[PDB]
Amino acid sequence: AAQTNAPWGLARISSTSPGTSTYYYDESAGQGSCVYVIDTGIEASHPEFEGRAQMVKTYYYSSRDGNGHGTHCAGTVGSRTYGVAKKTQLFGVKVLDDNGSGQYSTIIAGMDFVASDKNNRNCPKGVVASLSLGGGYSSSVNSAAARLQSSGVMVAVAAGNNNADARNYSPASEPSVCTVGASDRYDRRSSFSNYGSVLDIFGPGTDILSTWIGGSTRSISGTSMATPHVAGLAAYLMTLGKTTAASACRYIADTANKGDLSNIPFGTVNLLAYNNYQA
Repeated sequence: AAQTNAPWGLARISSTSPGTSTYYYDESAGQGSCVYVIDTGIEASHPEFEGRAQMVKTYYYSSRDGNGHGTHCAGTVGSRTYGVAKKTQLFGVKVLDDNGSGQYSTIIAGMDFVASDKNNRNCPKGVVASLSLGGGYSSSVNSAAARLQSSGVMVAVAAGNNNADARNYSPASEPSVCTVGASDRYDRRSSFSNYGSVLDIFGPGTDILSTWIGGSTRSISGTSMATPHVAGLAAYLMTLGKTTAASACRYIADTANKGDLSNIPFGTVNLLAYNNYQA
């Protein structure tokens, strides 16, 4: 399948080169997979989600996304126009308040929630979790991310936006999950992207168009935007049978575009997520 005039990041993940604008993908499109977006919530009524999104958990007085961030990330995973995996099921877990903040104990609870809750959902092709959030190093936050991964969920986490080594942030620094840095449309490391040995992969993260609250759309930047590209890619590849939740991060790194990015510090992988789809 081909989607013309796609957001640059979708085109980038199906291309060997920057500078194109059509997204190419197998029409299975992540059908039969599930992606949990652990964030500020999801505006599931947005037409772009087509009934495939739902809130399943909140830790606040409401499940509504009063911010937009979680809706944007969910849109990059799986919206019809802005998403990588256009037929995945999206599940919202609101661990962040409408200011975008949350206590680590709530974030931990949300991760353990997903590890259990997937047993209440139909995801025959597999389960992914997208965590576009983080803070300073916490062994308890890392352990929760490790448990979620161990339970059979492909965990993708943002590297962080400090232009610093991600070893000092969580859950970015957990080795067993998939830690995602950000790139721009000219194949430069995004100026704010964290780096370091703990990164597994880069995805598009500067000037990413996606869904927003109020039935709208907007372009924003962050490792938060790169992470759902990788989460959606994992769901798509799992539906194709190419990999599994336990192996998807390694598979994505194995099959990534290699050496294309500029300003990658020595010791950080030069790997850009790529679906290897041949139309």
